[PDB]
Amino acid sequence: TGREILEKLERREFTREVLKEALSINDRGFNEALFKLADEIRRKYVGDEVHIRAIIEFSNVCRKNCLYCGLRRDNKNLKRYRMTPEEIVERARLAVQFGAKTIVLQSGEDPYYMPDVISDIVKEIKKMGVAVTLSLGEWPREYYEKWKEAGADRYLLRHETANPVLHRKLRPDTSFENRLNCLLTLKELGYETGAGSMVGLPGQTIDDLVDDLLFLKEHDFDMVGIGPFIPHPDTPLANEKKGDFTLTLKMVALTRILLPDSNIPATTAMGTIVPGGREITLRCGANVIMPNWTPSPYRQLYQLYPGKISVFEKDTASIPSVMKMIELLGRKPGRDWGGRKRVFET
Ligand SMILES: C[C@H](CCC(=O)NCCC[N+](C)(C)CCCS(=O)(=O)[O-])[C@H]1CC[C@H]2[C@@H]3[C@H](O)C[C@@H]4C[C@H](O)CC[C@]4(C)[C@H]3C[C@H](O)[C@]12C
Ligand SMILES: C[C@H](CCC(=O)NCCC[N+](C)(C)CCCS(=O)(=O)[O-])[C@H]1CC[C@H]2[C@@H]3[C@H](O)C[C@@H]4C[C@H](O)CC[C@]4(C)[C@H]3C[C@H](O)[C@]12C
Ligand SMILES: Nc1ncnc2c1ncn2[C@@H]1O[C@H](CSCC[C@H](N)C(=O)O)[C@@H](O)[C@H]1O
Ligand SMILES: CC1(C)S[C@](C)(C(=O)O)N[C@@H]1C(=O)O
Ligand SMILES: [Cl-]
Ligand SMILES: [Se]
Repeated sequence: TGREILEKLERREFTREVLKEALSINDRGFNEALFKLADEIRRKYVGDEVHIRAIIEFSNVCRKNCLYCGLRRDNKNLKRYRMTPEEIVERARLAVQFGAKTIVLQSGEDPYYMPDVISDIVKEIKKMGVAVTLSLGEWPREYYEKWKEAGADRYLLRHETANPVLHRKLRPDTSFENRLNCLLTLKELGYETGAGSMVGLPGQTIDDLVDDLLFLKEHDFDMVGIGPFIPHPDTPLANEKKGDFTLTLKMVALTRILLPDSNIPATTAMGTIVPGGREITLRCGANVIMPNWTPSPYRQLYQLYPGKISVFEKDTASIPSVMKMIELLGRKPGRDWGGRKRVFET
């Protein structure tokens, strides 16, 4: 019964069977109660502030060939671009002028910048008195150390899938063991570390999703980014099914219940599969939003998946838009950098 599962969730009995049953039950009443629980846990632990992370997708060059990704190296039907360091720093300054208190630098795994151009950019942005988050993929420990010395605060590296067999198949350049090692290194070096996963990957099962939740709980990540898999037409997975919004929303809600003091975004992928999907997610456990701050003409070239929102409006629309969103949700903008505020418990 759904009631018994909520009760166990409420009492923090986070066993594999409780999580599987939560993900397996499709009853509307159960789902709504689950979302309300997550919403309330969010409010009690991390409050009503929604933290804004302005993302600059500074290069769509990638050396890897992940099967799901539109930036995979085998995709010749994409115009590749690189922003200059000056462009990236000045675009970050514009976001800070617009009120962003974290700048996210995201790219394909593009060797050109690595490690020293990144270090130089990070130092320049840190002079602006904001947090800097990097999401550059897998690199040597030395690179991650140089970027931490340069001033980077956080690093996003979704674990993608905690099933090693499926991980290797979908990411043939690498492995779950390497992904995990990178995440452990980043934690050791003192980054706030973000993990997370896609929901609805071809071949991924409900038990796989459970394992993603247990993985997250085990490592106590500061941030958890979750969204659906969205097939991209220029990839091997073009004809596979998109991930289900509701199932993905349940993964966000359970992540909040399991990691009550974590930072959890309402991802752009949630708002791509369903109109208004970010706003729903912010009411089901999420507390972070990541407006796209990539300038034209590059913005439209950063297509990890199609339909990726926020492309036809002026490239300065997204920060204002998310501030309006936060108000109409009855929430507040973050006042500080929105680092994790751990609540130590039993
Ligand atoms: C807005 C709609 C429809 C509400 C509605 O239209 N219900 C009929 C009228 C109710 N009113 C009280 C306005 C008047 C009643 C007098 S009347 O004369 O109209 O019958 C309601 C119906 C189900 C609600 C979601 C679920 O909970 C799950 C979840 C819980 C979180 O915590 C917050 C997020 C989320 C997604 C909820 C959001 C929102 O809240 C929903 C969509
Ligand atoms: C960038 C330009 C020119 C002046 C400038 O370069 N301004 C730097 C401000 C730096 N900060 C954001 C750190 C100030 C924080 C002050 S505060 O008192 O908010 O703490 C200034 C002039 C008017 C400013 C907008 C309006 O105001 C309305 C609105 C307020 C929200 O709030 C943030 C978003 C928004 C759209 C603003 C963005 C930006 O800012 C604008 C465009
Ligand atoms: N087709 C697709 N559908 C939904 N999410 C996708 C996707 N392709 C990629 N992503 C997501 O995009 C995220 C950032 S990719 C850019 C950063 C870095 N190259 C990296 O791989 O970490 C990935 O972690 C993955 O979860
Ligand atoms: C490119 C991503 C999948 S990674 C990020 C920023 C996150 O979850 O941290 N959300 C993005 C999106 O949903 O488009
Ligand atoms: Cl961040
Ligand atoms: Se690493």
